[PDB]
Amino acid sequence: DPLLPGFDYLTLHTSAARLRVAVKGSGPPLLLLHGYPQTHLAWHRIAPRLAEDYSVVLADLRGYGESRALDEEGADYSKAALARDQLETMGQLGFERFAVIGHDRGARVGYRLALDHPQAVAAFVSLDVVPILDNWAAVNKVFALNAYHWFLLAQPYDLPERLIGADPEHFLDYTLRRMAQGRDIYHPQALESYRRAFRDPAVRHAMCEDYRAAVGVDADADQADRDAGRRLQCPVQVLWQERPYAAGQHPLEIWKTWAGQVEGAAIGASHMLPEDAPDAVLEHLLGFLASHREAL
Amino acid sequence: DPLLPGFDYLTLHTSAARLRVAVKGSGPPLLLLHGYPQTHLAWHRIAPRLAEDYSVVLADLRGYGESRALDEEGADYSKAALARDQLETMGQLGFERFAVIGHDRGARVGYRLALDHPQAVAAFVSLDVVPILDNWAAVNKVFALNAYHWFLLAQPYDLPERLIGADPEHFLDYTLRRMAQGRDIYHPQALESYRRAFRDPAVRHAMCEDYRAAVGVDADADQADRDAGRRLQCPVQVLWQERPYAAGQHPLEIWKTWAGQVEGAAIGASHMLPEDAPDAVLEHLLGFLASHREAL
Ligand SMILES: [Cl-]
Ligand SMILES: [Cl-]
Repeated sequence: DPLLPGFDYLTLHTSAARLRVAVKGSGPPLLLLHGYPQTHLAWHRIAPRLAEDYSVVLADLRGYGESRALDEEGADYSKAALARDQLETMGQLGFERFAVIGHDRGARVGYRLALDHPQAVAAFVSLDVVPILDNWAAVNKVFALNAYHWFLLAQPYDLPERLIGADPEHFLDYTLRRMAQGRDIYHPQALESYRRAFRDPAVRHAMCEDYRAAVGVDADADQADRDAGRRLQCPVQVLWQERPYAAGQHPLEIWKTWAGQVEGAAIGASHMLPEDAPDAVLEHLLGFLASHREAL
Repeated sequence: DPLLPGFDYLTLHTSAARLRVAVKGSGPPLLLLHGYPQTHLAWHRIAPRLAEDYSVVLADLRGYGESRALDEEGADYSKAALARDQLETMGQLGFERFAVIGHDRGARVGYRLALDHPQAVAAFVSLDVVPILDNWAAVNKVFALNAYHWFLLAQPYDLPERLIGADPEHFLDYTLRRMAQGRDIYHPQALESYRRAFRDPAVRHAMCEDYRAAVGVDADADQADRDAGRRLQCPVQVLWQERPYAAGQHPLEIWKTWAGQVEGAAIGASHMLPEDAPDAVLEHLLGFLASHREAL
């Protein structure tokens, strides 16, 4: 089967970025946002099916893949900035209000977009992500061992850039295998795209900047919303990895503290839901989008 | 001033290691144990003064500096194994019972030695270290950011070896500056010795193995002692960095849960007490050793 058949590849010029986007379909708009260390190609098992019924927009996050900040010295890689990129992207394409489906860092862009710009987000789906404020509250020995890179990549410039940049393909391949729990989920051609992006020192730097923002400004934004009692205003679906969750850490429970309309389900796969469990994800997504068709 | 004037450099052949040792003095024996990413030369501002009144033994920990495990494929780098190296070292030199002064990883060797072999340890001094069990209980977001390397270096073989090995001098120099809080504390000739050790891939691997053991077997040993109610049997002194401590985390408080005879003081310096605050350390050490002369 070919990758993203019928998708039209665009480069959008926005106020602060040059963004790679791929689009297909007609009907209500959906924006799909990948995570780390990937690109929009992570959606290749999901996006074709959705494009049969919806307007589907796939984007590389600022700094990832083929998307770049225009300021290559000191750009803002906070989730708030990347959320504004999404508003500009969808606006240019003709959409002022749209559903957002995110995985990993893209879910973090997505919920920040929903909180900051509730008029723009019709529905939100998180694939195996809860807000960073909740993650930081969960840090203990096992968390920090499991997610050591959250701490490495957030160290001050240029410590992690120097380490991860020495043998970029080794580190990329190690990371993808680990995130997949050793499962054979990566299409060899999607892999080459992830590899080429990671060989670019600007991409690696942007990734570090994402992780620095997660520690700092992104967490501060989440706290300000929590302080204000601000919640997502749209229907929310969370699809999470089947694993044990400590008290207070179950993703459905967490999302119910951030939104009044929440549903979800466990999926028996790795964290890499788009590539590992696309049929299960599709079944849940299609049902959610159909059930909230009025919201769209 | 010359480095370690009058110290006699030896290589000891023990059951499991070839150990670099430097000795000077006469009288009651003291064993001084450096930490990461250093060698016995870290004691150069302290050991000469002590050798005026005591038998002073400086050792490179197994795998650090010029000390090596005989098994270079699968050696044991647990604190228990390095504690046995100390028993063999001091025994070969003519001492069955001795005081131990440790800094950083060497304090961790030291307290494990005192717990496992209480008949051998007359007195114990910890420079800015508490037991690893207590450290792990303290892990939160800020701990993991500050001490990110505790999590990096404990990742499975050969992830951290690959990262830290790419540009060893960059990583060593970064780490030393950070641990010193930017203070100009490293004698340029001691530095060259730390650098040469870190350029050896076997040393870097042994360091990773230390950090892996800290997560695993070392913590398990501490828990077994806590479960058994086993405490250090000798007088203990702890000299700690002056900084705020959360409830339960003050080093004097912690050591009092591990030993019935504890004293200590705060020192206004970085974590690198031997090099940063040698006069303050000496004043406290000399008074402690003199006050417990009978124990010796
Ligand atoms: Cl994530
Ligand atoms: Cl330590």
